[PDB]
Amino acid sequence: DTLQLDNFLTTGFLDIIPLSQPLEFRREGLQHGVLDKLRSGKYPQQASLNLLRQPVEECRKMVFSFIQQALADGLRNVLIIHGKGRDDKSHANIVRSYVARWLTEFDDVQAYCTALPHHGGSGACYVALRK
Repeated sequence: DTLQLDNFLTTGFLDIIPLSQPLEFRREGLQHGVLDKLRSGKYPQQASLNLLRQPVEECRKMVFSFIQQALADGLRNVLIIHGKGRDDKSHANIVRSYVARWLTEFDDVQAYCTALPHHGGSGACYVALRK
């Protein structure tokens, strides 16, 4: 069910991430190789989610639906594109901050981190997904 009544992603009391802080998250108890999955992973177009100029509620529906889809298709890593902001309260950084929280709310998300520049750099993040 990518029915939105099942959308457990939360809003409110957003913990805004400063522009000087990258996106990084790693669950305890992962296998030795998981993090190289982030770096040396394959990110084709269908493994990526483009959130540029999407309102926050639309981002919440897309991320939920996209991660459900990616898991159903056996994707082990995905790219999320939120964009680069000019200040902490710009839309891109608000989106980035919500994406940071939402990814930790999925049981099957192992880790994430800021992308390399050839995958959008500080405007995107790599996400490791449990197979």
